[PDB]
Amino acid sequence: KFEVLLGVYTNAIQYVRFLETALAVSCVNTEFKDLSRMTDGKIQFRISVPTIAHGDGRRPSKQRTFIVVKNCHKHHISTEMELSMLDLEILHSIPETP
Amino acid sequence: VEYAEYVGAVKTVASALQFGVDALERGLINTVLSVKLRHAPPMFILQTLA
Amino acid sequence: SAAEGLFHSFDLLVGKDAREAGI
Amino acid sequence: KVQGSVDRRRLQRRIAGLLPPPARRLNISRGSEFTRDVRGLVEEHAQASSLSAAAVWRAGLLAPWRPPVFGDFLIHASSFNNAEATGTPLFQFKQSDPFSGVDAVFTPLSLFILMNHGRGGGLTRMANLLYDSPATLADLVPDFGRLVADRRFHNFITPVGPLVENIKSTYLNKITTVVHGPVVSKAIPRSTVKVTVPQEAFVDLDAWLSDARLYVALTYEEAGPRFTFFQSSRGHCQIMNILRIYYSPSIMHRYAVVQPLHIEELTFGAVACLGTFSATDGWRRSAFNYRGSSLPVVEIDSFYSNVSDWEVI
Amino acid sequence: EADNQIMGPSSYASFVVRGENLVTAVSYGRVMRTFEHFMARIVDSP
Amino acid sequence: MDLKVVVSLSSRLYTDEIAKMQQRIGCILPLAQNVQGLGLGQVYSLETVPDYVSMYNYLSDCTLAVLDEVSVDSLILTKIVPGQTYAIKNKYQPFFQWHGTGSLSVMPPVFGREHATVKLESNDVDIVFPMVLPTPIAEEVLQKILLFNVYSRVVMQAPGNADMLDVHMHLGSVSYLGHHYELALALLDNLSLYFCIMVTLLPRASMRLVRGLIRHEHHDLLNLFQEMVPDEIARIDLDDLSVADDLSRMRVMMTYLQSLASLFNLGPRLATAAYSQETLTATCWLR
Repeated sequence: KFEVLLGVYTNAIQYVRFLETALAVSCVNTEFKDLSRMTDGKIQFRISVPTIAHGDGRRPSKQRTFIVVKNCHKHHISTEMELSMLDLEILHSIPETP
Repeated sequence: VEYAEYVGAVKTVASALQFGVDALERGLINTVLSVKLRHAPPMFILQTLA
Repeated sequence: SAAEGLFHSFDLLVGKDAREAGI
Repeated sequence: KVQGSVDRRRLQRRIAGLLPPPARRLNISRGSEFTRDVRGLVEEHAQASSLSAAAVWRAGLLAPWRPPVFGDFLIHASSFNNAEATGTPLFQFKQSDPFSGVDAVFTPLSLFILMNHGRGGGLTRMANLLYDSPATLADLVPDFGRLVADRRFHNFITPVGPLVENIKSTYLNKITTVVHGPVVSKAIPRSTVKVTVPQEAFVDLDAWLSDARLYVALTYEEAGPRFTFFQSSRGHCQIMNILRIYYSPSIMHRYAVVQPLHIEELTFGAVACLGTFSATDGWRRSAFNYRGSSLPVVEIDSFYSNVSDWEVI
Repeated sequence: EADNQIMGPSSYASFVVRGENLVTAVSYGRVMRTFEHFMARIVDSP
Repeated sequence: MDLKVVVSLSSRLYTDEIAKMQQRIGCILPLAQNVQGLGLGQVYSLETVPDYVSMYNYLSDCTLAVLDEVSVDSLILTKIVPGQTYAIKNKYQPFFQWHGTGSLSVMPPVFGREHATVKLESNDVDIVFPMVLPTPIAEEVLQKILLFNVYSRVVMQAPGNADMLDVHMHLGSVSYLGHHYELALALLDNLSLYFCIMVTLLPRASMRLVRGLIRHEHHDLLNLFQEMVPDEIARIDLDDLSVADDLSRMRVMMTYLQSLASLFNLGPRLATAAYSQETLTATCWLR
């Protein structure tokens, strides 16, 4: 028997993603797909400065290619997902009746 | 010989799983008999109340 | 360093199909 | 042409049987790559929780490689020197001031120059050469002479095990130390780690006797204290007696001239166990060199730093 | 405001390979055309 | 391995039970499952006096456990292995401190019985969480409560010897790592009595042991230097007493010195690594 009519209000949440938000402009991001593969915490930088061709002094110099190294940070974000046992036992057995 | 030992191990695990299933099948009847003994007022009460 | 004795075969670009720089 | 004692196929299938399962990926990129991972997850929970042979098979298939805890500190980059080695056992002195955004730790050379400033071979010149001024570490600690008068210097020094990750900054250097568990590399990848102890402050107890635990030893010598490091494979509970016997020829021999008052000064040194390294690997001597000169150093591999409490001798 | 939204990529970039195109020497025309492509791209912006 | 332990509550619960488990989710309790004997709820029952040595020897007898969740009937909690590290908060009625202390203590709450005992009228289990506090804080408050109840019983015997103002100026104020804390107020009475008979039996026992070990090493540096220090007023009156009463004195002396040495050792000895102020939590392993 339809006894009473109750109204509840769930909360709409603006779910965000890293590409959807705006600070992904700053970071050219990749999908490296397994971070155990890189085995050195430093990364070599090949900085190549160009040259300006002076003529009066006749004092030529090549492009003074100098190479420095910089570290690679790593982070570890973790959370929990709370799935119920009965819903997984429902999901394991495919039903056929409506 | 390791086939016989592995078949004995499979029998051990199958006996342990059957022991667990039989432990639930007796524990379920135990909980049912406990609930039936917990919602049972005695007959010297219900000879008058009923 | 770490590249003191190894040969490099190819590289892995960050989607730079026409650019050669980046990482 | 002939037959080996081992067939490669049987060893191959045995390794394939005893192989750990792969860690469960979860692609957040594409929904078509997401639904297969969540279907694998629900099938994994189903065949790991349903009462059949699959549950006991997956339960035996599981191996338990736990990661150790790490101590992130912020120390002054002038009160430290990044030119020292990585695996150095640091000693965080307890700062009583709550209005301190940073903390202060100690390499053995720093507390060595503190003990020498409170009052040698090549290591004293090496410590004067590394830390150029003992005045910095002298006014870094608030009460040094008072706390060594009342002899409670030991519980104000808490050893935090060896140093592994140490970044280099201008102000406010950040260090990372493993505290409990195996020493390992965290940010830099988890390949290998060593523990550098100064050899002149590290003596073998069993060679004086003539697993493998490691003991840090404060002693209160009557002109000023000293740290020493003790390695012994003997008992965790029978380390006090042998070290009492070891410090016995010094204690009354320099304690005849001193007598306490307002009562303090009875506690002669205190000792904690830094942890245990394996009996398989020994300690291999090497050389620690600053830009001025060199110093012998002892490398200890495969440590399991479990820092205990300071115990009075 | 110059706008209210920006066009950005819908997915992360993937690592592409470059260098081990191990095709054989096709002809003299292929190597000459690729040499002219690599050298005359110095003075050409488009 | 699931280290979690399940406990079924007897009846249905209500609102401030949920509020007080949300208060006490971070703090911990010992162990023996059976919903009556969960922790110290069989010592804090008021039909007996809540004693310290019985509760302490029970706490050292049983293991420890972290409460994690309370639903309508379940009590989800995990216990303590010496193996892996768990997360600990304060959530305690004294809110003392965590400034990087590498040694911890777990003692029953001497500051307040009702401060850690949570009560339910529907469920009489009166469970209670012993106060986790750092080791210098622990030794300072145990000294400042033991000498306080000693002085209280001495004033009860004769009030003309000891006062209260000069002892509340000093023995009510623990101070550690810049922080100055305040505390003032049966179990401490008998604990003091054990110490009281141990420190009055320690003179005769001490002179008997140094008279037995006085000339073993017939010219020792260390033995003579430990003999030159102690009291000239002490080492006279030994040979007057009979044998059996002397050895009974030494036997009771040794039993209670071993008991009070293990009691002055801080029992469940936790150890923290990194404490976060803004979340009020630290990582801990059993030591």
